[PDB]
Amino acid sequence: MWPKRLTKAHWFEIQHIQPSPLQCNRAMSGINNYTQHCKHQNTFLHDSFQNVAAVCDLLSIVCKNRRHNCHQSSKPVNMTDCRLTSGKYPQCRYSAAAQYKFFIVACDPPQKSDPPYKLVPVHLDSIL
Ligand SMILES: [Cl-]
Ligand SMILES: [Cl-]
Ligand SMILES: [Cl-]
Ligand SMILES: [K+]
Ligand code: NA
Ligand code: NA
Ligand code: NA
Repeated sequence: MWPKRLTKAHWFEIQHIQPSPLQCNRAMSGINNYTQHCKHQNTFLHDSFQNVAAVCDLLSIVCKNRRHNCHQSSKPVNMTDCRLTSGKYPQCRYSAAAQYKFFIVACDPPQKSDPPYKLVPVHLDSIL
């Protein structure tokens, strides 16, 4: 699901693009303010948007949802895994775990208001 007045690609950026790494409790409010609920888990990718978008041009592989719009990053990236440890919104508190892993993104053509790449990331399908 995504906030219905946004596109999937915009929500993907909100949730997962974080080249400037942040503390989980601070960063997670940007996500949770949209839903008024504490998300249980979220991965922040510490790479620039354009480096994530470039992954969309690599070999297409099957996603968990069995679409064929997934792509494996060419390199591992730094990430932060934020996991909910206590609270109901707005008092959401998280633990953080540092990771350095490959990721698999799903991409689709942009929808109205997205930047005019051929393909934009829409889901973080998995990490490796
Ligand atoms: Cl969309
Ligand atoms: Cl997303
Ligand atoms: Cl979907
Ligand atoms: K859309
Ligand atoms: Na969907
Ligand atoms: Na929604
Ligand atoms: Na999305």
